Amino acid sequence: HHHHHDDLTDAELAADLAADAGKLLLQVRAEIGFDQPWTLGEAGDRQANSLLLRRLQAERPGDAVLSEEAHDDLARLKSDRVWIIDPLDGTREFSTPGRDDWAVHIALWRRSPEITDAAVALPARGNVVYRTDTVTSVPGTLRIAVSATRPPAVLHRIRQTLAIQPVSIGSAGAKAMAVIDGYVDAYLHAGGQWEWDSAAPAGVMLAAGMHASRLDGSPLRYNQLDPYLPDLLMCRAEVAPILLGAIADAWR
Ligand SMILES: Nc1ncnc2c1ncn2[C@@H]1O[C@H](COP(=O)(O)O)[C@@H](O)[C@H]1O
Ligand SMILES: [Mg+2]
Ligand SMILES: [Mg+2]
Ligand SMILES: [Mg+2]
Repeated sequence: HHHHHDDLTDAELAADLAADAGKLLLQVRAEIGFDQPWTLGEAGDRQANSLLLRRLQAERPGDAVLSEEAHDDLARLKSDRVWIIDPLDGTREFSTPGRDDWAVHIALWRRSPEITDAAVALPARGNVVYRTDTVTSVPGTLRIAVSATRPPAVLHRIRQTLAIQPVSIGSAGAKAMAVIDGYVDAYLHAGGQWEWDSAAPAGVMLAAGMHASRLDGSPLRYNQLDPYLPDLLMCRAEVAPILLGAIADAWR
């Protein structure tokens, strides 16, 4: 009794869901294997989604769910609590032998509005789970994580004035966690993305006392009618002014 103020907290549930989906994805990878990457990716997406939706209905039956892998009935627009999930982020990388740059994203949005609780699993990295309740708090040259598939064109403009080495990595979750780890200084994206790509990484980023915003510096906004959310900057706080400034100056 009195577990907090099964019965998990929202953050504990986010972490457990991310880990559980992580393990299932690892099982799918081992069972289906890499002969047909399309088949492997589809199975991972579908099975992880099924697990997550089943558990969210069982354990949070009153909460809305927005998932990449399910139809969106928009009931969430009237809810005060919405899980925003990417059952497998970096499906491409998951489907490729030896790649560890893929993730599970589990975010809870609560009306106010904020991502209040979140977890990001990197299942191939020992199924590590970064979570909002346990994550902790000028360089002459910047390492910036960018998509290994569709890197943002805006990076080329800012590189005229800032010394930057782009670090190509798959998955939004993997790139955001690379910022937390200190493997890169920043993660920059533009050109398109969805709420579930950034919601859990943003929640973790902000809980770590780091910076997460749109490229124009405005807050990342979630549970919108159109869950397209095309650009982001996630980085150490001190680096934010430098990069947001360069982005802004690119429009001069
Ligand atoms: N230009 C884009 N438009 C829509 N979604 C994207 C775009 N670039 C990346 N994403 C998505 O963002 C996530 C991370 O992609 P990446 O960083 O390319 O591995 C994946 O779910 C991608 O499908
Ligand atoms: Mg996708
Ligand atoms: Mg996905
Ligand atoms: Mg994704």
